[PDB]
Amino acid sequence: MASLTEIEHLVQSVCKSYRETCQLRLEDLLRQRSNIFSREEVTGYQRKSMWEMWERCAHHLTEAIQYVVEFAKRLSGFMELCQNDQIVLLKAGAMEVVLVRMCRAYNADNRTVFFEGKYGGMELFRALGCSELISSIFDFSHSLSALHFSEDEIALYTALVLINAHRPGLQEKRKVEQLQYNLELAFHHHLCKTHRQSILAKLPPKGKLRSLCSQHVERLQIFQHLHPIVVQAAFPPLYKELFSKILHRLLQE
Ligand SMILES: N#Cc1cc2c(cc1C(F)(C(F)(F)F)C(F)(F)F)CC[C@H]1N(C(=O)[C@H]3CC[C@H](C(=O)O)CC3)CC[C@@]21S(=O)(=O)c1ccc(F)cc1
Repeated sequence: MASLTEIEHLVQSVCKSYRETCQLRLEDLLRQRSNIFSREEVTGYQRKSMWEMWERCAHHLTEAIQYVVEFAKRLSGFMELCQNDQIVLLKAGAMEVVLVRMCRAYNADNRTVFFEGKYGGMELFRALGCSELISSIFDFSHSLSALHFSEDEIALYTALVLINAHRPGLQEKRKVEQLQYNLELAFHHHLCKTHRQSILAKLPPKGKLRSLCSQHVERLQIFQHLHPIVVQAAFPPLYKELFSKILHRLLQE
């Protein structure tokens, strides 16, 4: 099954689907690299209350997950799967996809990330009381930056992050296995064609993305225990559903 011309067609539709569902244009993120938060602005973020910062971050994460849901809906084969499998894949992989896409908003030259209009370092997020998780996320973005990914490479890699046939809870394992295999062929074909197969050994282990998501859920549980009414009243419904239905509505649309 699937010939060379069909593999190349898959590469291009995956790249198109990714281009259409990016929250931020890479050119826009690059043109803003000089717009950095001043010492006073950083101090203002640090002085914000823990709950205020958590709410802002969960709001920005919910917006980014919404673009990832749209990427999945445009991904060839995803809407053909059953609703249980579409939801199992989004619950386990949407945050992993946001974690990979985030490297585009990262600047390795000064170790800053784009956040609310400007670039700021790790210290911008000190009010979260997450410094170990923040460090891991900045290290993961730093390690993806060292690979110099093209946009097409991130498109093929993130499709594979999402279409993972090993996720527990899949009712039609074989249909997801088939789609994962076609996407693997498309990614390796594109790497072979562009002389970029050397990145294969340098891609992060799958346990690394799993560990970052687990840490996110653990720090959220700590925060929700101390501020349960804040989570209930001011956190986005889609965020609580994924990390603490909305997904069923987004997938029907
Ligand atoms: N709620 C949140 C939350 C939200 C986000 C991240 C982490 C968390 C946590 F939770 C954590 F770490 F636990 F996961 C944190 F840190 F707050 F605790 C990392 C990805 C980031 N992000 C992006 O950089 C986007 C991704 C999509 C991309 C595109 O589609 O083009 C544009 C850039 C989405 C939200 C955002 S953020 O900007 O609020 C931000 C927050 C902390 C940080 F260390 C760096 C950035």
